[PDB]
Amino acid sequence: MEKFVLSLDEGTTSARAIIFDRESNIHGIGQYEFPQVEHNPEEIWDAQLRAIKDAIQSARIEPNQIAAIGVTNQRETTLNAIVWLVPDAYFTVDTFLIYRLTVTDYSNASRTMLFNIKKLDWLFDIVRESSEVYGYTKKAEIPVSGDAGDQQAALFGQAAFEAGMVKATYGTGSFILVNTDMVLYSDNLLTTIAWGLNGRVSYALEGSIFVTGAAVQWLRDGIKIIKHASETEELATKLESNEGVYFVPAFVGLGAPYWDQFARGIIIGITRGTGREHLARATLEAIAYLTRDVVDEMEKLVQIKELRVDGGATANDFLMQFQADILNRKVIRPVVKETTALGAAYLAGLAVDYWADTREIAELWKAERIFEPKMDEKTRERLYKGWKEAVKRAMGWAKVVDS
Amino acid sequence: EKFVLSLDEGTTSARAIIFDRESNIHGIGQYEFPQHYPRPGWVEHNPEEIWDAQLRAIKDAIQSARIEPNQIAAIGVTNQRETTLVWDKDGKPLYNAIVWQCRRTAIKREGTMIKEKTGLVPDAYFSASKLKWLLDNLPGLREKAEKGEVMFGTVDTFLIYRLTGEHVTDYSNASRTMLFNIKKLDWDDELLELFDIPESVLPEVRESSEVYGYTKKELLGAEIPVSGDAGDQQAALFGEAAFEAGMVKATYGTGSFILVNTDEMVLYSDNLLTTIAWGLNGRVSYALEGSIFVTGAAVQWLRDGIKIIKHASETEELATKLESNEGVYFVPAFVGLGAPYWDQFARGIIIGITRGTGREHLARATLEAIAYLTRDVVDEMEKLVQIKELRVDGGATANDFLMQFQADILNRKVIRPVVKETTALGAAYLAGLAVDYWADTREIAELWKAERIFEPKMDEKTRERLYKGWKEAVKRAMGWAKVV
Repeated sequence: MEKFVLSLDEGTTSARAIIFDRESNIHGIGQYEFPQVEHNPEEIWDAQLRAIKDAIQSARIEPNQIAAIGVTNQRETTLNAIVWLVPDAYFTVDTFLIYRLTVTDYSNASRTMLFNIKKLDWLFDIVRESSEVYGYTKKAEIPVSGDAGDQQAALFGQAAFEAGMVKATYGTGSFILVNTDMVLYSDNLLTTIAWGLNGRVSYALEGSIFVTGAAVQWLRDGIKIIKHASETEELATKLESNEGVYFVPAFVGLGAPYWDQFARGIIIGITRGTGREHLARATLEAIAYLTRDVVDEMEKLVQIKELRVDGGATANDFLMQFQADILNRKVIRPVVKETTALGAAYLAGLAVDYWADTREIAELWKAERIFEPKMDEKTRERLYKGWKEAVKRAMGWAKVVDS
Repeated sequence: EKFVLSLDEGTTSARAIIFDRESNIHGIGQYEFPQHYPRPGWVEHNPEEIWDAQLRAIKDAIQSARIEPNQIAAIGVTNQRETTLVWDKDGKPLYNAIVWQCRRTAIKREGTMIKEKTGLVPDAYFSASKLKWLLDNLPGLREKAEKGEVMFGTVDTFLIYRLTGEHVTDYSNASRTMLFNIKKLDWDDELLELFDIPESVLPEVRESSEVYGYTKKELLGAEIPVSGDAGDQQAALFGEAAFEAGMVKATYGTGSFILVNTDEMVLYSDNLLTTIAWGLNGRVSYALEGSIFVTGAAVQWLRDGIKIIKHASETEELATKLESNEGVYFVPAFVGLGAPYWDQFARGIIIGITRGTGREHLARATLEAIAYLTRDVVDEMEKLVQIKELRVDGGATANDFLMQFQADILNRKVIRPVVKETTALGAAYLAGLAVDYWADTREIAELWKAERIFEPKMDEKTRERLYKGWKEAVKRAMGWAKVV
């Protein structure tokens, strides 16, 4: 009898459910967003449930055809519920789901700031593996078997299984994680648990960026020089270089490694010939430059094999090709775009031997496109030098003015 | 009823205006003429189309004024400056004309002798090297010169010769040739050695207001006195009634020219040009002159580059939807910074951007940029002469937001004249005065009409804060062309 894996991606603004098969093909999708920092666990559970059978409905299956359930989630969010380690109020939803279904795992618990990253056990005055059968459901009798934080699930769904394999999620901002196998530490990066599978525990670095895609949104809705994000691709490829124009979208400051919450946005190199193409291209290059800022801070600790990417902006071929160029690393775009749910379904599937082991997953994993660096050493260092100067000239600008 | 006829021979167009004693415009003729760019970076005019443009601009002023030629009491003349012309002994251009923009010449350290003698920092801007080029590279020139069949003149000299037979220039145009000692009020013997200039081609230097000669009846229908002559920026300072020390004329256009009257004081700045304003009734008034390559062109870049406006005028209502610049600045250093920074490697920068930055922010930052860049020049002038007020001309002075912000950031009145063609108006005033069409400059000032007066409305704290942001953004624009 053909069986499938249900996967739940409980996100910040939207709750999703995806039914996968052994090939990582999707068979059914349900998706419902919910009103917004506080979430009402009712409307979240309610939307997360409507999604589930909407997924079972469109996949044309019996509930007893569901071999396992994986869950993944917006991390940190604490249970209305308060919405999302160096300290922050930044620092779960899976448990709220899993027990309305029956616990957290090392990855999700490592974002509590109440869990020891090195001791793997629990001042502030107030935990299983990512792949194991926590409980069962009760109506058909389906087992809950996967749980990880959404970023960590995505890293897993990207099959970034060995050290130095980096997952960059491109969105309004960016989340970049690298697998370190090695509990490593940086002042500029986070240290967290990738996952814990088969009695082992993998560690992950993580850098974040507030404004990446939001700079393209600004091109479209701030100064309205484009109507669609995808238009930046044909504008940037009109040019054979940025021709001196750089754009540092520091709308709310520089993050790591510069750390300056008073930087502001700068466009520099403007001459009478700078047009929409220069601004389009500079905005994409910037997205690639800020990503290099995170990945370089990772190359001081782990060696960086390659970049696996997800998020809507990975549809942009100029951005991906420039991304590889500036990294001198391969940029790998997966067939499956829902890497977060796919990673949770991988975790739950492995618990019931739906997949034999992770290297079968690795063997089965398909890239849609591989972007190979085409850019010499001198060009790469010049461009990134131009970018380093532009960043400098953006610094502390909100010291100067009374905004 | 009599009138004054004013010829404003601009670099791309040739105007002609008939004025009455109250400076009303009774007729106007304007005709562009072709720009000739042979080699790259080279600009050139055929003096015969200039002349034909002018000639028909003239008769299209008389047509529209519907006056007889004999009703023209006097003719004044003003012109794009520096642009160099050579003709034979009966008006025929033996070459073309080498425009003030032409980079042919494009010495300095061997140099400062030029500066004190002429007011001008050495540059291909000025007439000298263009005259040196004409003699050094035309078959027959130099040879036709040392046995004088050739007449040099700037554009006024050319038009004056063609109207009257006489071969003359005024102090202010002369002060732009770079061959003229502005303190001695004479062609400077040394300067003509440094450029192998044979004396025999030079015009006689005369005052800016004085009958130079009369016109042939066959040319215009009467024998009219030609009696005013200044360079065009000086003429517009006169046309603005800037008759007292410290009155400033800012011409807003693609770039800006700013001139302050320092009358009888000859003042010197590292950051400004020293030039002659005019010579009138035996008194020479002097000036300080700053200029800016890119001001209006930054608005054009909004329209043609990133295309966030359709017309320059839209920049006003976009800019006024905001009650401040909210930290957004735009330094439109497209081809570097000038005074007081002098960085040919600066490049344009927009800074302060956030998620909420809109078209309004960019439009306002561009208009402020024009005001700030203007304050940069004016503050260099204020070092050498106290600054009374700003009189403004050029198309962009129709931007009420720009004009008001300009008054606020300078803490000075900004005065917009009713007559927009201040360049032509001034050459009318100069010529009118030589025939007592007006009694004196006091009467002219009595009659002078302002369309609107912008009074400063910004306290000192705000002025210095907003200028301080401007200064901090200028810094972050410097040297960019060498990083890339």
